[PDB]
Amino acid sequence: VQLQQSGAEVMKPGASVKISCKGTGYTFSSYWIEWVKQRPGHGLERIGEILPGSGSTNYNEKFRGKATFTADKSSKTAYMQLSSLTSEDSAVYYCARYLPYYYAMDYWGQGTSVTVSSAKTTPPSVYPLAPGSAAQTNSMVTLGCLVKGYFPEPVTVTWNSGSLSSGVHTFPAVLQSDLYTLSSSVTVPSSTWPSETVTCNVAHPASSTKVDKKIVPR
Amino acid sequence: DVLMTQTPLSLPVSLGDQASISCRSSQSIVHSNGNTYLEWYLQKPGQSPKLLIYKVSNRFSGVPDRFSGSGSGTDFTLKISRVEAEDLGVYYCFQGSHVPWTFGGGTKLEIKRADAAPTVSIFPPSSEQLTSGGASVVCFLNNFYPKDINVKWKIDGSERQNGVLNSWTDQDSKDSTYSMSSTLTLTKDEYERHNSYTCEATHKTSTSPIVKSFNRNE
Amino acid sequence: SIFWLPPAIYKSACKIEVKHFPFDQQNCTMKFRSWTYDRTEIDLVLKSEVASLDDFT
Amino acid sequence: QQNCTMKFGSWTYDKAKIDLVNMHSRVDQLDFWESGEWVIVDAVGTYN
Ligand SMILES: *[C@@H]1O[C@H](CO)[C@@H](O[C@@H]2O[C@H](CO)[C@@H](O[C@@H]3O[C@H](CO)[C@@H](O)[C@H](O)[C@@H]3O)[C@H](O)[C@H]2NC(C)=O)[C@H](O)[C@H]1NC(C)=O
Ligand SMILES: *[C@@H]1O[C@H](CO)[C@@H](O)[C@H](O)[C@H]1NC(C)=O
Ligand SMILES: CN1CCC[C@H]1c1cccnc1
Repeated sequence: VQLQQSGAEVMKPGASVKISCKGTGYTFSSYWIEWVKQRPGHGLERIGEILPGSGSTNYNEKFRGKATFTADKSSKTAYMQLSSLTSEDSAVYYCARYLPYYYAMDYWGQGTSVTVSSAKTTPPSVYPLAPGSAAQTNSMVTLGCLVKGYFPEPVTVTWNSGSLSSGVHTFPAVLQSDLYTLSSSVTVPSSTWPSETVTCNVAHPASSTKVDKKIVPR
Repeated sequence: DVLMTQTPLSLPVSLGDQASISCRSSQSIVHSNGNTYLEWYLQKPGQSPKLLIYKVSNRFSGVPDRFSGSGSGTDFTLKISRVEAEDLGVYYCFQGSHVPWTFGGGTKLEIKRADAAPTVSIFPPSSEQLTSGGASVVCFLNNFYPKDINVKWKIDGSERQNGVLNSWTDQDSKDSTYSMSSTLTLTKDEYERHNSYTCEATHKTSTSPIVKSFNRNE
Repeated sequence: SIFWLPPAIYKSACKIEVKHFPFDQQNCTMKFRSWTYDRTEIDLVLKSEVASLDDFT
Repeated sequence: QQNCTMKFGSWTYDKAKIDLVNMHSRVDQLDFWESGEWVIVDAVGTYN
């Protein structure tokens, strides 16, 4: 058995989104296929299941009129017409197989990321995080490399080819107004920073942005 | 819909200790045939959920014996004997009695160890951002436990809350610590009208709030 | 190998679990067995766990 | 209570040629299907 889904999907709010579900290695038109919605914050909420053989559909009482499923018998594929989309529905979508009252839920999918926003694809803006001019020299010092204004996710903020990989800290993405602002940090000794050359690298595959930036003392 | 109540929300336990988690339904979920149909799901960060306990009186084919499930017709309890480094994640309930089907609330489960001293650092803006025309003051707090901690921003002795972004990750694997960043973005013209910028931290392991302040004109 | 599919019409007898009328679930069981041979010369094994509904309407 | 009889036998042979012997004193019920409305109290076999 094996399941396939569609790639990442971005769209301005108010339009429709179509995601595809392909199933192989079993009788595709014989039992139920149910989809699951996972908000990136917490919790799991279902959206509904369908029987690819007949026209049997049901929906949860909370998500009624939001989506409409459809299945094909010639090609083993399930689609879902999505109604007017709001910024409160940007979440991850899973698909799974299910057969009620018996053995069920033995496999899953891989995950479909739907990122709905009215913004436009903008290249990242990399910046350093230098300590203050007047500060006490301790035994160790932390570092900082910030990236503001990029869309969509994800981005890769690393140090010099993995040389500084211990004690690194990369935090989840949080919006400010409409774009993302992500900082990366690491702790290093104080006796080495004035001597060793360190440069934080940023790689964005969706925009093909490869930018290195060195942090220098004041 | 029959709602699930999971207790507790978070049960930090040490390695090897036995942990029990209760999952109650608002209504009776025993089917007239004589079997109760409930699913337990285990989800890891960044991966699809896994199967451990279906048909509670039985066990999944492929999961080790360290997991067990029991309970009466209404109250259900999932038990783990020795928590390993792999058992990190989130539990989920799934009732299979009535139509439609619904999920649980999601039980966060990680490991527990002793307390740790927080490492606080503050980063004033860099020269490149000053040339751009902004000011991003960052405040990192790494390697602290537990999550009970507060971060406060002071400008010349006045509390500031607009423009404050708080981000945090999960419990790390190699050190079992927490991390949290507080970012404050202001205009450069506002950076030249105020004097003192201060990040203060209040944590259980410190009787006095750790203060990190820096002055514009010094 | 021989692969054979004859169409047929079947009239099974299944008990009616009528408790929640009208909406309810009916559980109809139907058996397949070789009346001629027991498990001494032939053995029966299912190809797929679920009855295929590719041709269902 | 209903008492219903079924009469089995040979047609073109006398007792001098074919003689019937009941294998079981009672009718077997190993694979009986419970209809729901009727339950068989007993089933007796007689050789006449
Ligand atoms: C529809 O009717 C069928 C036929 O009676 C039901 O199947 C029967 O279900 C019961 C209860 O699940 C089965 O009992 C179980 O048998 C296994 C043996 O391995 C045992 O491990 C369990 O502890 C339990 O005793 C019974 O076997 C099964 N009858 C069969 C397969 O011939 C079916 O449950 C009914 N449908 C629904 C939704 O209940
Ligand atoms: C049923 O009828 C048969 C034949 O007349 C008779 O021998 C038998 O006693 C009857 N059974 C009962 C319970 O009356
Ligand atoms: C003995 N049978 C029972 C009824 C008819 C009779 C009979 C006699 C001769 C040939 N066939 C049948």
